[PDB]
Amino acid sequence: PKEITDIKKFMKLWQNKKVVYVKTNKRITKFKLRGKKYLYTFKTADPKIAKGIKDAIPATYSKIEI
Amino acid sequence: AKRTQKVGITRKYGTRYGASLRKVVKKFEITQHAKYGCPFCGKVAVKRAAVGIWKCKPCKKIIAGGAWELTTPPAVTAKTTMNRLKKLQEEQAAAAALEKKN
Amino acid sequence: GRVIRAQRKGRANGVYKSHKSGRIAPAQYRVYDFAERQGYIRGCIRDIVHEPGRGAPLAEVAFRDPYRYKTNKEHFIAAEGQYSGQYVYCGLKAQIAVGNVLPINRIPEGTVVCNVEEKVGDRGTFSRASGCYATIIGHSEDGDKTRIRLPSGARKTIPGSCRATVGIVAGGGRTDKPILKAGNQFHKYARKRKSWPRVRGVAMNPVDHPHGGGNHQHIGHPATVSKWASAGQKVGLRAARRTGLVRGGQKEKMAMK
Amino acid sequence: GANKTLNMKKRFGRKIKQNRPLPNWYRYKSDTNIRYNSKRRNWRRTKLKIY
Amino acid sequence: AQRITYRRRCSYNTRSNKVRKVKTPGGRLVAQYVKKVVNYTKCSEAGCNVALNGIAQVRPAEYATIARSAKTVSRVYGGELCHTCVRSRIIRAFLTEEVKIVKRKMIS
RNA sequence: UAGCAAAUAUUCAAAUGAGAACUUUGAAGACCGAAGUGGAGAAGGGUUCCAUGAGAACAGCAAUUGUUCAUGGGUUACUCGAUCCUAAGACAUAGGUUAACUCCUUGCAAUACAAGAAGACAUUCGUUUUCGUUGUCAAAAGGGAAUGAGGUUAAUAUUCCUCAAGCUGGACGUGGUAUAGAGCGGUAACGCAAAGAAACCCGGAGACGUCAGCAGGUGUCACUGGAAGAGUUAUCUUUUCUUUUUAACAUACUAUGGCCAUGAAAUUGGAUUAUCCAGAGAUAUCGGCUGUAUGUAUGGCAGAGCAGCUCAGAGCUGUCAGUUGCGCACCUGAUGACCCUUGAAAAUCUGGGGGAGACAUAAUUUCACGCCAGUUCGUACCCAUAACCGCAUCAGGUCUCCAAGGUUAGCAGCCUCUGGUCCAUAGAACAAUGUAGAUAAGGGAAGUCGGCAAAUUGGAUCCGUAACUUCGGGAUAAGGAUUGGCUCUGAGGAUCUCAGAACUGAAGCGGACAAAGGUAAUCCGA
Ligand SMILES: [Mg+2]
Ligand SMILES: [Mg+2]
Ligand SMILES: [Mg+2]
Ligand SMILES: [Mg+2]
Ligand SMILES: [Mg+2]
Ligand SMILES: [Mg+2]
Ligand SMILES: [Mg+2]
Ligand SMILES: [Mg+2]
Ligand SMILES: [Mg+2]
Ligand SMILES: [Mg+2]
Ligand SMILES: [Mg+2]
Ligand SMILES: [Mg+2]
Ligand SMILES: [Mg+2]
Ligand SMILES: [Mg+2]
Ligand SMILES: [Mg+2]
Ligand SMILES: [Mg+2]
Ligand SMILES: [Mg+2]
Ligand SMILES: [Mg+2]
Ligand SMILES: [Mg+2]
Ligand SMILES: [Mg+2]
Ligand SMILES: [Mg+2]
Ligand SMILES: [Mg+2]
Ligand SMILES: [Mg+2]
Ligand SMILES: [Mg+2]
Ligand SMILES: [Mg+2]
Ligand SMILES: [Mg+2]
Ligand SMILES: [Mg+2]
Ligand SMILES: [Mg+2]
Ligand SMILES: [Mg+2]
Ligand SMILES: [Mg+2]
Ligand SMILES: [Mg+2]
Ligand SMILES: [Mg+2]
Ligand SMILES: [Mg+2]
Ligand SMILES: [Mg+2]
Ligand SMILES: [Mg+2]
Ligand SMILES: [Mg+2]
Ligand SMILES: [Mg+2]
Ligand SMILES: [Mg+2]
Ligand SMILES: [Mg+2]
Ligand SMILES: [Mg+2]
Ligand SMILES: [Mg+2]
Ligand SMILES: [Mg+2]
Ligand SMILES: [Mg+2]
Ligand SMILES: [Zn+2]
Ligand SMILES: [Zn+2]
Repeated sequence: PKEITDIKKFMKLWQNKKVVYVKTNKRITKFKLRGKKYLYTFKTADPKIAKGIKDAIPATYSKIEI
Repeated sequence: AKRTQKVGITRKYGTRYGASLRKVVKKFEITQHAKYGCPFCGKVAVKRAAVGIWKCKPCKKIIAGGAWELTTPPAVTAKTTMNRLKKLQEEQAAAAALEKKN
Repeated sequence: GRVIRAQRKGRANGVYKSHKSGRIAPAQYRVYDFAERQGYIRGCIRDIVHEPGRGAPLAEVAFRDPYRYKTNKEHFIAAEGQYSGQYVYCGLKAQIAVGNVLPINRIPEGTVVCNVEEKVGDRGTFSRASGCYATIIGHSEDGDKTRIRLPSGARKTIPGSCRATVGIVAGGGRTDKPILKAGNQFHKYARKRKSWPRVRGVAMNPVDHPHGGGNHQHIGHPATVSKWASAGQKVGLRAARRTGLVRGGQKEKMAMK
Repeated sequence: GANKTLNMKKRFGRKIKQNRPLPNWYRYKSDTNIRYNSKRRNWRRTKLKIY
Repeated sequence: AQRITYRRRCSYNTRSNKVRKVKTPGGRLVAQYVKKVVNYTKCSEAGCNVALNGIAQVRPAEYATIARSAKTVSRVYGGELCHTCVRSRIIRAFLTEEVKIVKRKMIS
């Protein structure tokens, strides 16, 4: 499992059978890409990055929420 | 503090074996556990590693020594005399080879 | 009608079989290269180590092979004073220095030597023991004979062309420190064929040994046994010319001279 | 124990099968004297040879 | 107090058989098999025995898994020798050839 | 009839059954007391494992019960082990010996020797090229490519399920490094996803003893505030117990040492508990580089696990923040001491020196991301006061790992928590004799071949301590005192030891446990 700090690489990865898993925690939110040998997590604190990334969900990738 | 009068390192043997035997031994033991001056780096760091084998920790040289000593008197003697005989060999042959010119 | 220990030492399946697992290599000389007969080859002491059965240290010597790219490692006998990383010279022209190897005929009378050769190209025979040296007595004019004086002190005539190491075998003196404990004796003999401990032939019953007498513990038969004594017969001091300790009439060694 | 050869496994299997009781319907045959299987064996009282 | 169980069918305590106690998300204390430590990489010259810098100390296998970096250094003998030995080598070679030529001209 | 008496223990109610001291649930009382009567292995056993059922026999009383009988069912692996490697060793082949059988040699490989391997084109041969003396077996603790947590079965699981990883061998795809010869930065240690190659020669790891102390980490144990639950509540107790967890693996940082600068040290300094280091360059710089995590943070990850509370399978709440230890077990790091001891090897992974060849529409390259595969065998269960060996369900014997609290020098003994267990035929009487356990007024070996047996002594602190001697010793010599409780006082340290004083008891206090009786001679053997 790898995690990503900078949204850019994350977006290069979800731009590269693709599905995206978003999960809510009290203080934080996480976005999760499945790829052959790695599970990519992306965490953010503030709601701005949050909504912005929710926007970022493309038609190619389907969004699952737990 | 002076901890022993006669015995020294021999005290490990405690009361065993008889005096004279561990006299002989006091001698030898103190020989083998002594630090020696290294010919090469000139430190007195040379210690014995194995029976015939001595090392200088700092300069990393290993030399073939005697059993309880670094330097065996009869070996020093053989060096001294090897040299002296070198001198005589060369002086002789080299000198009388001038007689061969006749 | 039992078999003494005396006899049991020649069995090769037996219990007395050397413990060889520690042996590093045989300690011998270089092969007899052309280089050695007509010139000199030089090598390094990569190290001088301890072989578990040996009193004398062994020298590990790098040589460059004359005929190929390979680097040749060899194990020589430590000449006292040899240093790790030393240059060692072997051959005809090699000069006289501690640990170099020349023919004896080139070594000056009165010089001290190691690891001499009985037949030319032994890769060594005489004076290999720790601290041992052989003494150079004389040369024939021809150059083909040399009188050596062996550690035992017997004089021997060796073809002069034979290989010798200048100097004395290393690690001398060990024989002088008394061994106090039995355990020491034990570990020591652990690395060689077992000689230890030694049970006196009298302790044993007549079945285990000619000696063990019986009710008293004596030999009861002359313990000087003749050279031709059969396998199980040969027990005491064999073929002995003298027996006792010479005290008092020691002037005889001198007056008899 | 745990560790076994094939050979072993197979042999053990064999003796395991051979250790069944005479099937209750064999005793009803016309030509048989056999009430029971005389060759049955119990691991505790008798041991096999496998090494 | 939690107690453990070997997981390997080797119950004997051998340098290769070592175990470490790990605490799981389950709340269990589980034996996990710990690997063996290896000796650091030393310069190969005679009597030198220096610890090489900038090379990874890794169990022999993982050496196929690492990046070229850890396998090496940038000197003339990067992997095999330390700087001191390199240096002394350079110097020695140069000066030795110098003496060689000198002997050559003195012969001619 | 002898006899069924070692290993402290059982008791009550219900249920089931023809029948219960001996089965199942519950309620009590005790034991093993983490050197276990606990949790798992190796050897050995081989189905003894699981479920259902049960007449006889067997389970030396009994049985509704079973290690017994009958019937069915259980042992899933790229990452565990075998398989590979080498060892002590051993055996072929070749050669030799024998009437013959047999026997002798062989890794430092031969008492042998016209014995091999590789490459390429060919792709069969053949052709061709290169280098070459010649085998195999022996380790389920040695070496040894990579996996973890959670969940599941009546019985298997690092194997199955779910989720998350790594390894080796394939084969291309897409991006990207490098070159008209073959990365770039730093003075230097060295650095950075990547940066051409054959023969050949050398390396590193693998790869290693025993002991002693120091330092750190993991696990455990202890303590602190918060929250949920539980025990106690006549009295007292802001109480007593419980949960409060984080796998392999990914990225970044720190980590006992070693290096590189700059500068050189005498009124020598530096430094460890100990050693030890320095002009062969110490100490010291807002200096720098590098190596090892069973460390920290984040990812994994909370969605799992754990603890509570609801609803009639769905639901909700919390799982938080600290401190210390010469504590303990293990591991690691830096050392030290020791040897007439000096502590495997090979397979395997990898690096260096060298630059013969190969190649323009080209050639070759230890970067990413994607595609494919991982075969064969062992995986049940016992490992013992009932699954082994002792003709047995025998008080014997049989190789390992994990270990809690209190007292304490202590892994001793004694008592406890987790987990396990009460199984050893039972009832009643209470004579002699016995087996084991204790205590005897006055005397004190008079007993007896003999102080046999018993008794005395015993910890710690303070006193005091001979002859003899190989000067090490003798030595706890001999001997003399003290020891509880309670209330105070002082001293040693960081950003738990030691000593004083006073008071108080049937003058008791190492209160159990634990724990030497001395002395003087003679003989042997050091
Ligand atoms: Mg995967
Ligand atoms: Mg004194
Ligand atoms: Mg044989
Ligand atoms: Mg002597
Ligand atoms: Mg006889
Ligand atoms: Mg008699
Ligand atoms: Mg006598
Ligand atoms: Mg006698
Ligand atoms: Mg078995
Ligand atoms: Mg049996
Ligand atoms: Mg039997
Ligand atoms: Mg009886
Ligand atoms: Mg029991
Ligand atoms: Mg058990
Ligand atoms: Mg069990
Ligand atoms: Mg062998
Ligand atoms: Mg053989
Ligand atoms: Mg492995
Ligand atoms: Mg799996
Ligand atoms: Mg691959
Ligand atoms: Mg060591
Ligand atoms: Mg609390
Ligand atoms: Mg540092
Ligand atoms: Mg939850
Ligand atoms: Mg500690
Ligand atoms: Mg232990
Ligand atoms: Mg060593
Ligand atoms: Mg290169
Ligand atoms: Mg038994
Ligand atoms: Mg009774
Ligand atoms: Mg009395
Ligand atoms: Mg009296
Ligand atoms: Mg009295
Ligand atoms: Mg007595
Ligand atoms: Mg004293
Ligand atoms: Mg006293
Ligand atoms: Mg006395
Ligand atoms: Mg008091
Ligand atoms: Mg006081
Ligand atoms: Mg008082
Ligand atoms: Mg008392
Ligand atoms: Mg007495
Ligand atoms: Mg005695
Ligand atoms: Zn030196
Ligand atoms: Zn070096």
